[PDB]
Amino acid sequence: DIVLNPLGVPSRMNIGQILETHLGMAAKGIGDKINAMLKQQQEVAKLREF
Amino acid sequence: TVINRDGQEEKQVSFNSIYMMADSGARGSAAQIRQLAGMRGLMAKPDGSI
Amino acid sequence: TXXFXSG
Repeated sequence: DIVLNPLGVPSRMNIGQILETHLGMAAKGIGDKINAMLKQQQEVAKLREF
Repeated sequence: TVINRDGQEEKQVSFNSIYMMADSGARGSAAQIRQLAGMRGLMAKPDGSI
Repeated sequence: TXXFXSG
């Protein structure tokens, strides 16, 4: 969706946006994974997983 | 360390982004770089004493 | 710390 320049990071020294991004990557996946489970053969087993 | 044709290990400057930006003069200062890598340092008190 | 002994 967005392309941010990395040169804005090192001088400003605001690391958090990166971590937010990393976790945000992780989160982007897990919900998506859940979505897949939701798509087909949805069962409480998915709940076991969650 | 990167592999040389003969098979020997050569020592390159590295293309690490913090390092690359710093060395290129694109963005960053050594003092700032150490802020994410090396221990921060001493703070000033408000009186100016350390 | 950074700038101003802060940073």
